[PDB]
Amino acid sequence: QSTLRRAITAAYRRPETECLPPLVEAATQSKEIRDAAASTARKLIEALRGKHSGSGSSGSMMGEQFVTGETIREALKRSKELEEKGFSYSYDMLGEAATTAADAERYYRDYESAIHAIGKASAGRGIYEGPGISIKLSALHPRYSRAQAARVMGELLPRVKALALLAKNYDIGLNIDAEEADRLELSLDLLEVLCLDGDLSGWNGMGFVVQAYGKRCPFVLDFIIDLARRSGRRIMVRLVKGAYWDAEIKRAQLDGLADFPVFTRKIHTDVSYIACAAKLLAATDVVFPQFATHNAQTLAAIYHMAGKDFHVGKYEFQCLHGMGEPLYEEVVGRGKLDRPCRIYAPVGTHETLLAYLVRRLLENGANSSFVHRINDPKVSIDELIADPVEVVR
Amino acid sequence: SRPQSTLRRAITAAYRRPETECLPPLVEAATQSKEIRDAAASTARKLIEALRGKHSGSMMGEQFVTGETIREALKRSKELEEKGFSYSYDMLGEAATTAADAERYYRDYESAIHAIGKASAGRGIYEGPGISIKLSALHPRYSRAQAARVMGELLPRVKALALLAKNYDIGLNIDAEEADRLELSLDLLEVLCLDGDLSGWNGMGFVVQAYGKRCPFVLDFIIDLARRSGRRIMVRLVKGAYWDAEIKRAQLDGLADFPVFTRKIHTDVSYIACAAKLLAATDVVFPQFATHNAQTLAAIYHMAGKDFHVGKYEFQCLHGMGEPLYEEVVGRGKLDRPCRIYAPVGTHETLLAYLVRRLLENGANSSFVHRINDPKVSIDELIADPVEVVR
Ligand SMILES: Cc1cc2nc3c(=O)[nH]c(=O)nc-3n(C[C@H](O)[C@H](O)[C@H](O)COP(=O)(O)OP(=O)(O)OC[C@H]3O[C@@H](n4cnc5c(N)ncnc54)[C@H](O)[C@@H]3O)c2cc1C
Ligand SMILES: Cc1cc2nc3c(=O)[nH]c(=O)nc-3n(C[C@H](O)[C@H](O)[C@H](O)COP(=O)(O)OP(=O)(O)OC[C@H]3O[C@@H](n4cnc5c(N)ncnc54)[C@H](O)[C@@H]3O)c2cc1C
Ligand SMILES: C=CCSCC(=O)O
Ligand SMILES: C=CCSCC(=O)O
Repeated sequence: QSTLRRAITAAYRRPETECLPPLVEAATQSKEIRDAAASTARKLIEALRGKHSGSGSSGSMMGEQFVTGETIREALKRSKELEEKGFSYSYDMLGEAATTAADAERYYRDYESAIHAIGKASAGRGIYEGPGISIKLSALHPRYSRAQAARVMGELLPRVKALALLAKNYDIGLNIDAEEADRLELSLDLLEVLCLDGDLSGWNGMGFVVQAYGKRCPFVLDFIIDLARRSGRRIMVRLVKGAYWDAEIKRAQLDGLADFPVFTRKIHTDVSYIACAAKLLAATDVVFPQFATHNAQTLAAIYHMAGKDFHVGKYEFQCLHGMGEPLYEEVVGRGKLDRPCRIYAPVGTHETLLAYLVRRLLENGANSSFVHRINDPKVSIDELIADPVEVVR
Repeated sequence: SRPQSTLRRAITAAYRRPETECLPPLVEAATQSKEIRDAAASTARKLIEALRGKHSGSMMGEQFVTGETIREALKRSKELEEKGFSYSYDMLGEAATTAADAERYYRDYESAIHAIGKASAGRGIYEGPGISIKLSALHPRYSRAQAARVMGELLPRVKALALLAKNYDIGLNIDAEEADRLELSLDLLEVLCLDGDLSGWNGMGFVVQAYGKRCPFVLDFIIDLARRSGRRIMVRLVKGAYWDAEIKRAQLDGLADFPVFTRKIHTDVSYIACAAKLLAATDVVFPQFATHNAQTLAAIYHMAGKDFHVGKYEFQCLHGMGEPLYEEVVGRGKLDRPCRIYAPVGTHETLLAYLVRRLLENGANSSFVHRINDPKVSIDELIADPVEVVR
């Protein structure tokens, strides 16, 4: 318990109207930055609309567009082409929400075998230039959402620590994906224990996702930035909007709550994301920000907010396999923006793919999504480059 | 005793009966003769080889919607109607969260019935188009409010819609939704079938989900209701669209035994057993066999025997999924059996929930429509009778 932890708990269901003013202020950019971001965003979107990206490119319900390979060996082999273009990878062994001990055990073995393969393929490239892995805590505990948080974390900790130690041995990144809002606190407690565990000293590969659609986002970030500074671990922080919005709304509508744990207007999430990006960019000494987005306006805003100084390891962008390549082909490389992007790369069979595909459908099919609007003949470029702070009303 | 005590008790007793206890009667009821199984395998093999042959061997789901408005969807239906297909239109929208949303869905259904009835032009309930409705669209708290309150506000609304459908002589089908609303929807069906204001019209329809343990006992109740009401009830037999959600709900409810089967081939056996029940009651119900599975279709086609006329039974499929299969079914040179296309009408504001269920259907490794495109799955496996796996 701390003042920083108290701010997280206090924001859980803070009224949406009260959350917004501080985010609006922090997300407000100077005129020069806004003008430069508009120019960059226009250039990117014109390039995108000469392509055929977005929801129209999502492929068939077989989900072939979204999976990098069936096995880690297959996915690693297929990664060489984009790696020399300036992309990196974070591999996701598909599988989540284990319901039996056998399933949780299988997912653990999958993650463990992937770390060995990824770590050997990394070949000493380290946590920024080389590949990493992403895990879901719900894969590793058979009653992750339906058991007491204290006991869940206590059985989960040895498994996650063992995986982190393997990642340290090979010096690769290991990211904890963010899932449902009611599990933020548990996963954050796990992150704290790991960052204070002396067995993991000298390794900066521990990573953690924070969801900007959540009202707690800036306060989670303050806690993580402070944890990094005091632990000496340069935590990799993946800033995302969030993948479970429809489910969070449905659960909140059934819990009879007046105030949800997530925002309810998409523009509020966009303001939240930019405000939280400003917080992360002011903390690159102690954290490694990873800006996961397919929205060219969001990207261009962050690109200019970061300033002129850049080196590999300062920050990166990220995208999902099968969704982000058209945009980021206009970003990576010395002929573009010369900023790196890490591809989140699902690995598994068609069975383990289904739950992930449903979230990709809700993301690609929503009229509010950038990837849908980029292909919408009714949506102008002027609208696509609008600054969320200047639009909110 | 209470009216229909024996039939109603059998439904309640099956609700969460252990899966192993549900299956043996269904397996025996779904067992067909070797001669029928050989003929069905030949038919299924032909259907599958045609499926690929005419189709060279989309997640955003524009192919799942027939039109943005009922006028648009009706215009786009002429081509397939001329071939021998019929339609059931679905105004997209469900799970109304406010009384105003429910009123808006009601008005969409009312206007659609006028338009569909005009287009029907007296073709009747079998050859002409119909409508499908979801009760969750018509009550603002459908999954949550007590059945007494839901019934008292829902019944006048559904009765008014049924009266318009009667006035145009079109079909009106109540779609089946989550398992916890089966009982309410069935009580509503009974009151409507016994309502004299709807006399003379056989267009009332009702879905039963074969993935549910109550399915054969619900069918018993419906067939008996048809006999005592004098209505020939249209009965759409489906497997079911909410399986993933039912499993998650039952886990969250703490249940030791779920209201649905957990082995996919058990749902297939249930479907075939229930088809045998419906095919023996065509005097009092109109069976509508909704499936995209060529093996299920072939089994029912041969189970039904050589005697057929339009109005005896039909098949059904979803727009954007079933047309390739049923183009090998409708028509004198094919199987000479009719098919009604379930045709969603709406926009993105109402497409999400339906599209998610389509993705869970199309993307599941256990689904026929996925297995037909899976290089690991032989034609032998696609045509195999699942009843022989558990017999
Ligand atoms: C590499 C990568 C990793 C990711 N990891 C995770 C993870 O671990 N956990 C996680 O939850 N998400 C994660 N995501 C985010 C998620 O999968 C989506 O890709 C992301 O939210 C889409 O944002 P965008 O900026 O690309 O698009 P945009 O179109 O700009 O934003 C869409 C997002 O806005 C939000 N939204 C939509 N409607 C509303 C509304 N009415 N009110 C409020 N918010 C709304 C949702 O978050 C939606 O995804 C990750 C994304 C990437 C690219
Ligand atoms: C015209 C039409 C109308 C329909 N109306 C409705 C309706 O009102 N309500 C409704 O709920 N459904 C309805 N459905 C059914 C649903 O939408 C699917 O289309 C149907 O269940 C798929 O069955 P299939 O025989 O085509 O495919 P198959 O691949 O043979 O069967 C797949 C089905 O098996 C079941 N299943 C999958 N995995 C398991 C498992 N592990 N254990 C048990 N069962 C499993 C599910 O029902 C799944 O849909 C309708 C279908 C059609 C064609
Ligand atoms: C794509 C994001 C990574 S975590 C949530 C999901 O898997 O959708
Ligand atoms: C497609 C079937 C009719 S009812 C369940 C759904 O809408 O998916």
